[PDB]
Amino acid sequence: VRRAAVESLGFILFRTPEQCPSVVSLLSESYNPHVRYGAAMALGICCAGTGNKEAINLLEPMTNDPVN
Amino acid sequence: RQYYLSKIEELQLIVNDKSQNLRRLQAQRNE
Amino acid sequence: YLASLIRSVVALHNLINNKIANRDAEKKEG
Amino acid sequence: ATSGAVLQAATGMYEQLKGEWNRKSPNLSKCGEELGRLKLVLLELNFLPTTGTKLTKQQLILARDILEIGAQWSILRKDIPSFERYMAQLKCYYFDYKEQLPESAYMHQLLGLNLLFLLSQNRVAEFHTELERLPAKDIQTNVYIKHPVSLEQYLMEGSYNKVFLAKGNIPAESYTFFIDILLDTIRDEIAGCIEKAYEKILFTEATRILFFNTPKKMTDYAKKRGWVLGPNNYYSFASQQQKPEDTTIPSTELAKQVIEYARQLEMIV
Amino acid sequence: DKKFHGILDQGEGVLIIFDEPPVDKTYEAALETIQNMSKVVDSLYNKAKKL
Amino acid sequence: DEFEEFPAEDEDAHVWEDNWDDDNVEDDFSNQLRAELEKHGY
Amino acid sequence: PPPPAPQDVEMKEEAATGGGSTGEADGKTAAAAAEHSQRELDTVTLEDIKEHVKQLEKAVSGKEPRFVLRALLLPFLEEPMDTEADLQFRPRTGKAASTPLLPEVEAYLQLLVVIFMMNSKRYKEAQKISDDLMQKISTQNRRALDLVAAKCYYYHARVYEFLDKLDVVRSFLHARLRTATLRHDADGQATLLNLLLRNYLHYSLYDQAEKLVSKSVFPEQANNNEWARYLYYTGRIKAIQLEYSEARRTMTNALRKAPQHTAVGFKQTVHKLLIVVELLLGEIPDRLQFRQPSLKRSLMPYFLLTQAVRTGNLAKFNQVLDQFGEKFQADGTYTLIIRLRHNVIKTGVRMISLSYSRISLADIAQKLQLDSPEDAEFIVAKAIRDGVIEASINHEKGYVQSKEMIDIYSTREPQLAFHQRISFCLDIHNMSVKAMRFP
Amino acid sequence: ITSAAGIISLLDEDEPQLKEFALHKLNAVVNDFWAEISESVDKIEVLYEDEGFRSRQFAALVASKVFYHLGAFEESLNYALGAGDLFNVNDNSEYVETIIAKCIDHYTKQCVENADLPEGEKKPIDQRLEGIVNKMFQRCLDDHKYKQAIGIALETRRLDVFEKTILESNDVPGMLAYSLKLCMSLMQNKQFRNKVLRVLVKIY
Amino acid sequence: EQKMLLNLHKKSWMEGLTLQDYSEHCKHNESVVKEMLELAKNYNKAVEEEDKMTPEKQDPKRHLEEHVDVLMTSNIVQCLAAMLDTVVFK
Amino acid sequence: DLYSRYKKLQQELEFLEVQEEYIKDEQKNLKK
Repeated sequence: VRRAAVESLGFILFRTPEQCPSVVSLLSESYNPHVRYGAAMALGICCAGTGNKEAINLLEPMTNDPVN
Repeated sequence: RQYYLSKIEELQLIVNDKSQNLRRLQAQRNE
Repeated sequence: YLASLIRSVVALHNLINNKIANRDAEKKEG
Repeated sequence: ATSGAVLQAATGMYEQLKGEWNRKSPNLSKCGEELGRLKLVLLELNFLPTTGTKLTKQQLILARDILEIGAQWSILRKDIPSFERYMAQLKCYYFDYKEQLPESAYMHQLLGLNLLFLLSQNRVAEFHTELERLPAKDIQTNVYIKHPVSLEQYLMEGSYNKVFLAKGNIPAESYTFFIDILLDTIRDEIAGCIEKAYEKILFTEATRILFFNTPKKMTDYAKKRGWVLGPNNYYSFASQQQKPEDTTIPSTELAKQVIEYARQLEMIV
Repeated sequence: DKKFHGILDQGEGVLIIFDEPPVDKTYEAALETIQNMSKVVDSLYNKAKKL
Repeated sequence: DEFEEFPAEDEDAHVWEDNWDDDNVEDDFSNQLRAELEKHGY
Repeated sequence: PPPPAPQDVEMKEEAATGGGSTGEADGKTAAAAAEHSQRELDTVTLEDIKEHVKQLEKAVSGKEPRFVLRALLLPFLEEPMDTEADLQFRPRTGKAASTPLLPEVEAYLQLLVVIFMMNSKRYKEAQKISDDLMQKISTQNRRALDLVAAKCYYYHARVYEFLDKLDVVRSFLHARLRTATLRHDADGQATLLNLLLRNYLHYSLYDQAEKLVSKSVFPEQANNNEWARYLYYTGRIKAIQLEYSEARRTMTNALRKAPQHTAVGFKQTVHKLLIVVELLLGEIPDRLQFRQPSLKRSLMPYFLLTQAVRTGNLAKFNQVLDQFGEKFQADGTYTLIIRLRHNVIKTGVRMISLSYSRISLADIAQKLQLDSPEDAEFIVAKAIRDGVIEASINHEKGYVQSKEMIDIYSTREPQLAFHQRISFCLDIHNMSVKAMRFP
Repeated sequence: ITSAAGIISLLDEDEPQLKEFALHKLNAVVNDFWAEISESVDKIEVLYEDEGFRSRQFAALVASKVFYHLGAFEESLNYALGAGDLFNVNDNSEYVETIIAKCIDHYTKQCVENADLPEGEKKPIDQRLEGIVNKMFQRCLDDHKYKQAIGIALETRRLDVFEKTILESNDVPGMLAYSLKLCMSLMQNKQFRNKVLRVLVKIY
Repeated sequence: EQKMLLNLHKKSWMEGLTLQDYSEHCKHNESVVKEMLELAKNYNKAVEEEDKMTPEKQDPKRHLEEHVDVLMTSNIVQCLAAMLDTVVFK
Repeated sequence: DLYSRYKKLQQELEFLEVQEEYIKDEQKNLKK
């Protein structure tokens, strides 16, 4: 439920993608790995296919995370 | 014009202070 | 009292070090 | 402009006021009606300078004297609010235009009456603040200011014994009436803080300490104060001091304080 | 000489025996702690000159 | 921030801490004790 | 080499300061927590004692001609604010006019240069009033204005002490005070209240500091430097207002806010009134407040006065009271005549109250040279009314008795004292946590 | 200096012309002596309640300046609100700017609260506040740059003046598109989104 | 099953209003304040080596933190329980 | 145009309020 709740941010913040990094930048690195996956998916959905740059800046370390 | 700029000034002060507070809160949460 | 006073002291010690560190970063950036 | 004739007419009615106040039994209602006409004529004159042209000082000076009359008129009615309201406007004339206007011979007597009136209503802090306005030379020199400050100094140095019987030095009858107020005011405050000071006081000794040349007035005083005269004819005041609130553990206040501590600890901000 | 716990009063011509509470080391530890916190406060005063 | 708006404006500079009671003047305590002791007749 | 000294360092470090401030003004537009105070200490240490007169070797006379145009000594001054230079650098627009203002007075040569200050101040006035109406955008020019305006119009208040009185300083600044208030405090509110109180006190006028009392509150962000000034001023208000206790409290709070040893004049002024307000409560001041070096030969008379006051001998006090009156007036506290010559007894009955648990109404009079016990009863009663003494009086047997020495630790009192410190420590922690991070 | 405010007694005295002259005197010294003259409290504040007093709007203006100086801005608006004509119609100084900055803010708060439940459930609004707000509209509709009032009108839920704003010259249809941009992108309240869309199609 | 199992560790109301033991609480405060003193002794050294040779979580800082936390919470809860018992129980 | 900036500032204030409320909740949960 945590994972899906965080993922749900993209469907409600895509109207203004630039806020999504500003909020997810802390759910993006949390002890809970499900929150981490949800944060990744929400960031990807919220920015849609627009190159927000900062979203990729957040995903760059995240694609090297220990959890598969 | 008075309303617009006086408002944006006061809300700018508020959002700046709130951004500093959010910065410190984010730091504490990060630790 | 003793516990609260020590808490205030350690809080100030973190505050001063944080100010010193961020000011060092700002001075180095220029 | 007609302002010259306005000033001439105003000076005429002000001279009529001077003559009527010269009477040793003046009818204050006629003088009050003339003050009402001064109310109208002063509209063409001004309280604040407000003038784009440097006015001849006469326009100011007569107004000065007029309010000074209103001062001495007020103390003739023995109406303290009138004195207050006239002095409140005459202060601006005295101080804002100080560099321009000369000294009126009435200003020392009036200022002393004002200060010792401030004593009469226990306006002690304001009284001291006004002493900074008036320079050291006049409090050193002139009796009209020195004597009221002398009585106030007597009060600080506790010389009430001198205060109650040194009345021969006071300059004028207005002082006599103001201090016929201060004697009972001093008695009332002494009685009020005796609750702090004493636990028991003999009636006949109290009559000495308050310098009552009329013992009856103390019973009327005591009935005013509600003092429980003891069976041996003693006023007692320790009944209000008691042994207060020590046995009753305040409790709930401590609980609120500890709740506040726990809050300010566990809350996030 | 503290060899005996008691206190005299000549005005009543009496001596009194009391219970000698056990000093309560908590407060001495408190005093040493607050004095050492004063020392570390002086240490931070040595710092913060670097601002 | 500094206060230039005010009158900034070995006479006796002994290092040791002192109090008001040290500037007081009186005869020697030897003299005081002597006088007290004679006058009450011992 | 000494005349070229500003060229080696000052000309380039001031340029770096201006560039850094403008960059903070342009990027990271919150240019209020930056080097402004840390850098502007250089002003008093170096700059106002350097820019004062039209020095040659490009030190002063060469500033404006080299700085004539910035499109990417009054006639030389007209051009830096003119010549189609870019005007978005509001700190630059302020500084280009305000640079001589404080040093020009700091020259103090007073000859035809008072006119220079008198007109260069109205140049800044025109700039500021033009800036105010357009509702300047967000670049902290209110901060840059308020302090330099305070200092320059303080200097113009000095000039209006030389000539027609300084009322205009108040009337304008008060109007700006609300102007500062309705937007936000750029630390300008504190200095504006400070100057408003100063203008009142230079006239020894006081009471219309109805502003100072809670009709309008003092801001909490006064940099510990406006704090000291405002606290000294309010202490002086409350002192003559016959409430000496809280005045002494707040001004003892004030005194520790001064620097280590650079505020010698302000320290002298604060001690000068602290010692007297302390003796007004009958408390002898601390000895350390007479051992600071530069403060000895300035606080020496009141030291002797204190040597006179720790006795019942008010005649000894009077014998030397007139010896130093003129230096009391030069130091602006001679009104001590009205507030010490009669309360000297208060300290004596204080010491007695300390020494004696019980005493006779006759005895209290004898050892402070009072005439009759009929006077001493009124004196001790008055001491009780003021609350300075916690004794009790019983004429029925000639008794003046200290109240019971109850053990306080078995009561609520230690908890109350510890609660005050708990609140203080938790407040310290809260304000500390409020201010860690800004990057 | 004129460091005393006892001239307030001239308003205590029952001569209404003397009261008005005194008020004109305070108005020159309000922002040097506000605290002292406010300490007179009822002695000046009851002059508005004095319906027998001739120029109640003058006392209202003085008291509103009093409260603006004191920081009780809501009380300043309320004490001004009974003035009329001498109300606000003249743009004079920063005090006028502040009182308008608070009064139409209060008006827009009231209009937002009313527009959510206006189906006969609306709350009464003082027509003097409406008057000053529409006077502000009339000023900004032609002052220098009238392409600002559209945002206020939609913020204050005043559809009539909002329709008027773009019905005026508006200098380009780009403004008729900017209104749509603001309605669709920044005003997210559907219940008024639909109304603004109806007005937009009516314009188109 | 949830909060059916939880009744096993569920604190009872008498356990909530239990006032611990005053002698034992005094012993606890006695030990913890002494440990606080011994921690602050080396905390002083740690702050006096602020010079930043070879820029390096053991010992003084966080240990002092946990000590103040536990001491303060224990004292606060004991005082609050004592007070509540004093005022509510008669 | 200034109106658009004012609305953007107001929405920024709202979003920061949301930010700090979420941060409070996360601080509490992370402490537990």
